[PDB]
Amino acid sequence: PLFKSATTTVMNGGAHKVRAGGPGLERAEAGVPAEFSIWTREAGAGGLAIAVEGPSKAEISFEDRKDGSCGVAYVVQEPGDYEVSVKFNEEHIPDSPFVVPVASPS
Repeated sequence: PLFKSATTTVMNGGAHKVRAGGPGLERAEAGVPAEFSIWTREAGAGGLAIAVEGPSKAEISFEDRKDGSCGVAYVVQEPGDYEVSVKFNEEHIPDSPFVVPVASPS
């Protein structure tokens, strides 16, 4: 039940200063890597933990960025609502449990 795919990646003012957004957190396509970005400007780095909870398996891929920005892309194997629970340095951030409506690309 839930926690279909999760990832804890260390990042090399607090979690309340960290908010997540991007296409990947507003909509997702079944069988497509939905990429979202986490606002880690005023944070101080630490550890980015992400758990994708949904009806089916999700493919979480983590890619780094030269500026030191965060970019996470996850697929979904089947359409539905997906609640991505994030944690920055063990903190669930303000409003992490983002439910992303995954729909069929077709």
